[PDB]
Amino acid sequence: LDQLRQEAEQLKNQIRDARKACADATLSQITNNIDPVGRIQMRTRRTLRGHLAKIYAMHWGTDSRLLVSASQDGKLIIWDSYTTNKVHAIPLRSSWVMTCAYAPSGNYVACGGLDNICSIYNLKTREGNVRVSRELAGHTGYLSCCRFLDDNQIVTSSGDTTCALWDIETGQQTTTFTGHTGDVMSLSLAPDTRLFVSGACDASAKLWDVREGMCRQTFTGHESDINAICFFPNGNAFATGSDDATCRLFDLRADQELMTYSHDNIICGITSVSFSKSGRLLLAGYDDFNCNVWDALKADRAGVLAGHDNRVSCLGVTDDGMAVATGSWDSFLKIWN
Amino acid sequence: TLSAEDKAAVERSKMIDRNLREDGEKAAREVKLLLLGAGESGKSTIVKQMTGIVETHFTFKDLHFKMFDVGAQRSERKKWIHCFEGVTAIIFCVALSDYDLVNRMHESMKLFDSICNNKWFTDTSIILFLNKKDLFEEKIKKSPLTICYPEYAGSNTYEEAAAYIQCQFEDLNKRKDTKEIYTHFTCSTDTKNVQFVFDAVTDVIIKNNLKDCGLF
Amino acid sequence: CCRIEGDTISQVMPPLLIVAFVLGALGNGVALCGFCFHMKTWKPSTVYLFNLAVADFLLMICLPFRTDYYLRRRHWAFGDIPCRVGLFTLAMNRAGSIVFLTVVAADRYFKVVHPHHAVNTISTRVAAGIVCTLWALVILGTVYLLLENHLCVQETAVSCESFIMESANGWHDIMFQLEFFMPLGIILFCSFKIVWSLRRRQQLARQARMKKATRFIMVVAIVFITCYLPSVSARLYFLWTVPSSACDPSVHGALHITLSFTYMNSMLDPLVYYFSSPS
Amino acid sequence: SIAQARKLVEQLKMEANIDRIKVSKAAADLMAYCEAHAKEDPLLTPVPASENPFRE
Amino acid sequence: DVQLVESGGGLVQPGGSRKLSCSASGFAFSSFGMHWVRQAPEKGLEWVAYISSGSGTIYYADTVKGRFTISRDDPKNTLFLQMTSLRSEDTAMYYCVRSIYYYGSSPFDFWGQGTTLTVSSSDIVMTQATSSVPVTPGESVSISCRSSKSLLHSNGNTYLYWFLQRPGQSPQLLIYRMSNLASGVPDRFSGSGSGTAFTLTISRLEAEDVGVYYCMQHLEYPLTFGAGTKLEL
Repeated sequence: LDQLRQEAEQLKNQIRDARKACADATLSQITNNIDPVGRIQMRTRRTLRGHLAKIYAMHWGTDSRLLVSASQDGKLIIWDSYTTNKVHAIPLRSSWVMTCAYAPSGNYVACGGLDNICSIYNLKTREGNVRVSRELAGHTGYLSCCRFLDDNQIVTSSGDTTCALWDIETGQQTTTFTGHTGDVMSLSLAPDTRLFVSGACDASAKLWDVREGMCRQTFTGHESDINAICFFPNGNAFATGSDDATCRLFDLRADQELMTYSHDNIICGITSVSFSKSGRLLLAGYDDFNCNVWDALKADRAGVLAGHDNRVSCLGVTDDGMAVATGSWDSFLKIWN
Repeated sequence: TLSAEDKAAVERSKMIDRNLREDGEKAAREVKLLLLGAGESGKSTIVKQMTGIVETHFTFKDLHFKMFDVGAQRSERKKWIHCFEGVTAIIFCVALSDYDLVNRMHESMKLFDSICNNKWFTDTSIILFLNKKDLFEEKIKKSPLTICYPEYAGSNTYEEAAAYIQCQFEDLNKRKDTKEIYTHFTCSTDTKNVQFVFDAVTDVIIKNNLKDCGLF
Repeated sequence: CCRIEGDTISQVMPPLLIVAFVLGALGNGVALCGFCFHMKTWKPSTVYLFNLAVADFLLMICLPFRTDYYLRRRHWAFGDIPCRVGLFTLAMNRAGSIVFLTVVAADRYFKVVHPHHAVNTISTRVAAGIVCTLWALVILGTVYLLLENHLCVQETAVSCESFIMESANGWHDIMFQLEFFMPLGIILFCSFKIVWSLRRRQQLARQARMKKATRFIMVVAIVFITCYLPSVSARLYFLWTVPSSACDPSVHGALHITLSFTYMNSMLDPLVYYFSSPS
Repeated sequence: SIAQARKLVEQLKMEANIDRIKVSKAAADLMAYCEAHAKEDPLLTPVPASENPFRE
Repeated sequence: DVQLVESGGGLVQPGGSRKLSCSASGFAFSSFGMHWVRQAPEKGLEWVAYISSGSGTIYYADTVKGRFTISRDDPKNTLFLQMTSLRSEDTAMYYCVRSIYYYGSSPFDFWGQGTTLTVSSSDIVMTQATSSVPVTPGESVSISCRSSKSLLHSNGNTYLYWFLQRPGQSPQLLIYRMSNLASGVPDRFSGSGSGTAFTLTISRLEAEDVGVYYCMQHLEYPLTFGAGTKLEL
């Protein structure tokens, strides 16, 4: 009621005043001395031409050689990027898929979509074929992004404003986080696999804590739903790409927005965001049929990766950084370098 | 310049590619109908003849149909609506008799205007199903439509009311050339509903076929 | 064997041949570039249009040499092994452009009048196989004038023109007849069926896109008939006048120009087929 | 009910009582880390094709 | 679980046409590459034939090329081997090796039980040096295998395998591609080496490890097995 919203409001603008006071200068002023990275040239080293429909997501294996891509035709394909081979072809139960994952050990891959079920597939089996190991249910909304903490714990973000941390062995949620007021559409874990962040549809990104479950910090400043989020390799920062043709990088410790990556020519939204090995280059896959590599410290476009026929809906960078993969709404993948 | 294991792996990849191509060709013959509605419009009545998205499979006249009912996917519709871009047709069901109050014709109009005038479904022909004919007939026999339609100048008989509903809902659209909207009164207890759906699917299939040949 | 071919042929035909050469070469090269570099995911009828363009470009590849043939006072100037090659590739132009035209018309009929039939659902590989079959068939049919030396020279003005230009055998006359006629019936039947089926779909016929499509369907048959009729009519006149036919300084000189349209069809076809498609 | 407001303000002022640092020093730390690790980044500085796995 | 049972053995006169059949159950037989390995009684192993998945590739050993026929029956999960014009040297016990080829896969992971047959009266040469090395439990032993051609392919992986045959039954895979450990084997075994030099080290040996050891190549067909190093005590 009135008094409750009253102290909520006074605490909120006290928080914003504290954030403003703790700010003295943006990093553009201090880092203007450093040189720009210069032009970046990208050549399509390989092309992967197996799918038949739209491509929604893919993940890079820890070996930085195998990647698994999910497409609307209900087929999970595990590629060998070095030779463009097809290690496996997994026929999904429900052809509607909106996310994919690859376990760090390489044993399991995860798939999920409009069925609100995050199924787990087992790769290395004595029988020689790929079969489901555990089908997780309990979500009242569509799955958005599921990621593997390790071989036994998987954290998934759904569309019912809830992010959940599952448990493969038992099969039920060990902890459920719920602070958002809109659909949660993307997920990303810190390099230490202790903290993770989620991008909701209410222009707010929250930082969670997997140990007990509670929102450590709330980050806002966008003007539309956030479609993808990704951690800085340092683990003390992250970048968000919303639907208003902007990409912003936040600081976990400072608890404040830092940079805005926007240009007049681009008006389409952002579908995926990922960094490089050193984090110098911020890659974002727009809907204008191409990506755009952004200099993460000078907020200047360092090049364009334009080779696709439809909207780019996914992106990924290997652990060693030797290659970057994109998958657009045409049934293609490209391994740039 | 490939070792034995590399050649065997390439052979396995080619076999997988052949299987994928065969399955994709088989699935290309499928017809995908997206089913929508107001919830209590009577989609159960439509789906009778044959925790998330429910897929219904049925075959008529040597043709396989794959109808999807979004149903309990109560979330931001615009975020997952694009997954259905490229469906053969869209079935919209609205209850004629549900004009009493809590008015629902206005909610159905809002849903229809939001769905038809969507950037994704620009060319996908929308089929409109009007059901509960007897209940609506009894209701108009009792009370007129001025409760829902203050700007009504017509007869207090079911045929003119149904015609008004049909022309209004057809006028709800904007792109009258790039999109085709069908209509049918589906309260008859026969197979006419599936025949009408088949005819609409045949028309749209001919339309897609005319694109590949370049005759457009 | 009459050697004087006549007059006012060189001052007339080579201009049309040159104009057709330029127009064709440009349009057919455009079409091929558009097919190969754009509009990916090869599907049925894409193979057929691409292959019709391929045959038409095969005709263009040898058209000029032929022109000069009479361009220089109608006098030939090469060794026959190539004359043989030139007349072979001309006879491959014919009865291979017609074969592909008939195939395209039948494909449209099957894809508009029987949409549910599995024939329209065939894969690209099978269609390519059918294409190769037809190609081999026409090549086999046309090899006969390749494996021969047909020059009734009898003059300084060495002759190469081999339209039989006199009485013919089965392999020579009758085929030319069957080739011009049977495809005409196939195309007319398929076009009429397509127009009727699309017209009796009143719901779909109110967008004027069907009107444009049926107009193109009609104009394809119209241009085919108006482009191929004169040559066959002139050949029939020559055949039914042989007992009373001299060199005919009129019929000779008229049939060549009428056939010139048989070549100009190649130039004009891509501007119809590709440009019709919005892609 | 009214418990939603209680939960909201509870989470909000649990989040409020945390340490803040200078933004300039955080930016300096970020740029220092990026400069330090720039050498091991094959994407930023192109690698010769001799040992590049995607040289084909 | 995974099972491989073969039958068709016995006694036959030379010049016969006996057929050998192997039946499998417990795995997706349609996506596996089949092999055949024979063993003369007081000898080592040697390849016989191989048919890939889908029956698309069929090879043979030069000793029996043209006289032996390989065939698989996917719907019935059965593997057939047709023999013609048997010679007196063909007296050996035959196995039904399985293998599946993809990136990171481990071929020759399982070996069939084996059936015996008796008849009345450019390749890479592998040398295993010693043939019998007495060992004692609690020690660390090393087994050396040598090859003629370089086994390090251009891809960076050296194609060579190891095999242990305990006295009495079929052998089992130990190490594939000279460094990776087979599934289910104890951590005790470990292998390394270089081109044309290969050593398998068994630290802290105990019982259950007695038997013969076989080193095998896979770089080009035909495959050739080593002479064998035999352990006891």
